[PDB]
Amino acid sequence: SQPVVVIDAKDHLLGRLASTIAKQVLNGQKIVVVRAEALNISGEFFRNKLKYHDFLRKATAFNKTRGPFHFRAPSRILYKAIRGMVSHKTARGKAALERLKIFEGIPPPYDKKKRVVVPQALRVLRLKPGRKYTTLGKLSTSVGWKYEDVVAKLEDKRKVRSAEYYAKKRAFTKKVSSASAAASESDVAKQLASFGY
Amino acid sequence: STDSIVKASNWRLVEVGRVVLIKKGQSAGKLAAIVEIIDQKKVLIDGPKAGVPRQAINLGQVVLTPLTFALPRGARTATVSKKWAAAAVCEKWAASSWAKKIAQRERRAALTDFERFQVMVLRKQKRYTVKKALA
Amino acid sequence: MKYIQTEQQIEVPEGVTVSIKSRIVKVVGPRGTLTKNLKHIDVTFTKVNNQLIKVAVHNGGRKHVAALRTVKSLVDNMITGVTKGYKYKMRYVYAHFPINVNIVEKDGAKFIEVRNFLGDKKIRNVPVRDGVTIEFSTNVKDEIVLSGNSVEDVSQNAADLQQICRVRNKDIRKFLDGIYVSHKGFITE
Amino acid sequence: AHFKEYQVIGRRLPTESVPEPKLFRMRIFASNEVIAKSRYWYFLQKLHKVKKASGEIVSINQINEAHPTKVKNFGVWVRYDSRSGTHNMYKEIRDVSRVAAVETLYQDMAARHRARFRSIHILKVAEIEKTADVKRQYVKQFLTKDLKFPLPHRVQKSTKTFSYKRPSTFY
RNA sequence: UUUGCUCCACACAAUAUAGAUGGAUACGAAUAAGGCGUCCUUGUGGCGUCGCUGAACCAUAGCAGGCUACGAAUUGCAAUGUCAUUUUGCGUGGGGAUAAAUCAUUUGUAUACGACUUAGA
RNA sequence: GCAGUCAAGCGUUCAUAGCGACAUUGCUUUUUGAUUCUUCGAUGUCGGCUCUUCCUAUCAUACCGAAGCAGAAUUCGGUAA
RNA sequence: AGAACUGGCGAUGCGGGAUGAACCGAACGUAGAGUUAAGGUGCCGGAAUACACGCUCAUCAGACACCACAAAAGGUGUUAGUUCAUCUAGACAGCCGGACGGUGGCCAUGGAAGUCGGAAUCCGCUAAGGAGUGUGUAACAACUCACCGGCCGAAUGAACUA
RNA sequence: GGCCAGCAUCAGUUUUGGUGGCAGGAUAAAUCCAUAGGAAUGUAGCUUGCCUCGGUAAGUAUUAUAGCCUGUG
Repeated sequence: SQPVVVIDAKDHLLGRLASTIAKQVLNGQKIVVVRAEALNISGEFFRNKLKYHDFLRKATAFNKTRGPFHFRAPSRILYKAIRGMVSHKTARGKAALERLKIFEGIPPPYDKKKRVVVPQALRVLRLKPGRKYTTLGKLSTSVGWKYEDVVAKLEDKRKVRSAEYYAKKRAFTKKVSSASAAASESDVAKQLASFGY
Repeated sequence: STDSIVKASNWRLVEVGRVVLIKKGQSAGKLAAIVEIIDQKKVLIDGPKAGVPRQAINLGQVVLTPLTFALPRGARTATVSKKWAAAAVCEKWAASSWAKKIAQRERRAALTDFERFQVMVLRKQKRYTVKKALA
Repeated sequence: MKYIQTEQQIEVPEGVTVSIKSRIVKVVGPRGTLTKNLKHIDVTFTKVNNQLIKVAVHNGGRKHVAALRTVKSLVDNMITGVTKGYKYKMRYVYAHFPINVNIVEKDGAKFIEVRNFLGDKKIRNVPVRDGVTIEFSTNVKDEIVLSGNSVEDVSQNAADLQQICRVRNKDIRKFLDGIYVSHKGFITE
Repeated sequence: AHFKEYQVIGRRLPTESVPEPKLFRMRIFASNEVIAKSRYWYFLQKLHKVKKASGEIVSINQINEAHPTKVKNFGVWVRYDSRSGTHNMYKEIRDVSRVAAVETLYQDMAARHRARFRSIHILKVAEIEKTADVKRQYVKQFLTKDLKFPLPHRVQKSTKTFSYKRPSTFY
């Protein structure tokens, strides 16, 4: 219900996140995918790298600047898998694809704003333990993405700075959890435990 | 040799007499006891007091609670109603916060409108009496 | 089919601990500190004794028992590499050209280097791994020794010395040379 | 499939010469009383000289269970037509009733041998009375003394499509 | 010749809606494993509790919410009940800034023409 | 066209280091034979010069394996356009 | 290329088979509602990221009959099953001990006790060990081992089917 | 004095809920109660190596300081 939904994408399946985003962004929910380099995808590495070197081959053989534009970033791979699932040739598809932004890592527009997680698309809920997954960052670097070191440095420099925010918040939280847990014994709270809250 | 730190997980094992809870179906949300297993996926449940009959149900409908009480294999409804009351399971269950939270969650959707507004009045006093004291 | 449980157990000798959590197994024993990650096989360890430790897989479907037995024997070998170690004794064979193997202290590793192998003039380079202790034999002048803690290093280094001494486009059943592992003994026996 | 184990009695029509032909009995597994009779007249037609218009279905009776709250070690015998050559088989079920064992007979028979319901004859469904004669490993691994096992990876069912926190799967 | 032109103001009027009417409420990582709290011989620690739905958490008392410290009936049995927000013009008062490019002409490191490249108070 | 399946016998008594019959089975459109579906109010017809891209059933180059493989050249195949 | 019977297409739109003259459903005045047919319900795309039992992980998987192709033959890759079966009087294994003396039983002889080889075959000790299964010395040696025995107390070898 | 909306009582075609009455069935089967019989995936007591009071074991015994099934009412 929040108008800009920040879907975290650590260990989501690619197709199962693409479908539940392409249905949600067709109805107006401005969805921004964040950390789309940690996306996972079914099957092993040497099957999906083959299914991408079976896709780089397809190009217009009278002028190569016309046919399938093989975007090789792990943002734009999910973007291709969403462009397949909406009808981007129409105008409803264009005004629905404008409602979606896809990032690798976390840019500081979306630093301190809440990440939500799609439950029906998670790897830990949708694979069998024992099958082989594939990290999309591990795939795109093999197929020609030059931007792993920049995103890894720019992301863990964010994580080490975020941990001290969490250390401040965990100190602030037990102030309230010490004030109220020494003040919940009163009749103001016993008049509410008869009301459920 | 000095002590070894070996730990993986502390499961709630489906065993004989495991107090299990129906989560889906017509009689969902009332306690039951696993009498004996049948296959990998379906067990035989029998809960006398809570109202459920003696059935053979999937493990998909059921939810294993951590509290267990003893019984022999293949127990009938009479013997499990004896062991149930003698082990006092329906009293031991409500002491867990899971039952406390499930009763609170039952109560909140059972509130009427004036009982919601008195909550709205009473939630203007707790923080008003607490949040001045932290300075 | 689906199983319910099969189990193996690891039997620790005197002096060694096993500190395991989240499928990283560990040994701090009388000689070494072997940390070995196991982060892709969904095994479950549980301590029954200070002398032996249960390691059991549940149902799985018989593609898991082949994992449970090898993950038992992996920790068995990882323990016995610290209790008694491994010691591979390799030996030169040469028909006419006397082989020269020595070490060098390069700016990378301690690069063990072999030359004069069937009269070749390219001086070959082999790196050493970390725990692999390399030494010579001063009773027979044709024998070298690898030792250490982890089997996937102390045998892999003998593999790296026995891979590159490969005869190219001549008969292997006529020109039989190279260095060969003979005695896979232990470091205390 | 909600099966219902039926008991059917059939007889030839009474001839003026012999007005007492023998009543034949079958106890079959069928979904209702119509395919009950139509699977009766297909089984009896393989054995004796009678068609549907030459005999009368004397009696239909459902056979409710003798104890429907008891785990029984069923040993079912069966024959089935493959895509090349018909075969005899003997499976092992461990369900609670004869009505609910033949369903999971048909399900895993159609799963492991791809035989549909039109190719299978259920021969004999016998509750094995003890633990000695049963020799199927997928039951001898279930009947063990004081068996415990855990369910290691319990996934969560979901109701909404935006979980605000990372899921826990621990059971 | 502050006729010009832009920056702040609310002053008016007008303009486009991919569709705001309580709150996008921030650790990270593993899921056959974790979070939070206590204690210590600060650990892959001894101990306790917890998840089994965010159905949560915060705010919501007053002319869509006023004076002081009563006020809103008779928008008549429903008739959006407008308050959104990126733009722009015109007028008022308050500061600020004092240029470039193109053609023509020339050059040959360029050239079909356009273009590129230089030179000229 | 031979890519696969059974391979008498031969290569000095030495069945698949290889080859060669009896003969079974299924590819290929690149031949020709077949029918006559598309223009008989015309799709310009062979061959060469020129020029680009593609296929693999590899002639050479790369890396291997196995060869009654001393070397050397051969010969037998595998990945590979 | 030529007949037989029915239905169709020609003359015929509509919902389904991605589009397709013949297939599937159905035949049509204009309108509103409900219900379905055939077909489907991740998303494009109206509709269960519904339930239940199984099997597969393919370095060219597989997904709606007509249909837009797939064989003969092979793979302990997995799964279920059939029928003999050695064998708790310790099977096969896995580590370990013996393989003995009667007797070099006879021919090829330049040199062959079992062994470049050939016509060929009885007994003691027993717990068991073949004039003998190969390596070998020009020959005698020395191993191997089906045959038993020490340990094991677990069973399992074998062909075949879908 | 019309048109356009709202609500109520009707009528037709529906579509979606909660509850009751009656019958049929092995006059449902079950569970429940009573008796007999039996067995092990053996519940107490009893020989049995210290430990922790039968715990270790596997014999003994078939309802005892748990219970199970079969046959009947």
